[PDB]
Amino acid sequence: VDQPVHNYMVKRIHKRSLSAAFAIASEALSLLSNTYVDGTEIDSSLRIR
Amino acid sequence: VDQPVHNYMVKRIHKRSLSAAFAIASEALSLLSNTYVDGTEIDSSLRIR
Repeated sequence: VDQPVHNYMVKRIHKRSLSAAFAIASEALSLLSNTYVDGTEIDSSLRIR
Repeated sequence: VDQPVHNYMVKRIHKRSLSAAFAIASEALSLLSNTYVDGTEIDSSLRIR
């Protein structure tokens, strides 16, 4: 003669990640920091680029 | 970690041309130039041709 059974199961999380890159050239930093700006319309176009 | 890429391409135009020829005979040219018209019907038909 049999008896009803119960089961108890436990699972756990597995962790992962995602990464992506993003580059900036030196001239871009120089134009952004305004360290070597001359205040003329020629470099405004470069900054906007 | 990968960083995105931009591509720049430049293509140049190539030149060709098309020609065709077209002649008129001396008889017809003289008729058309109205140099030797005699003011008679017999040459009006030839000029029209």
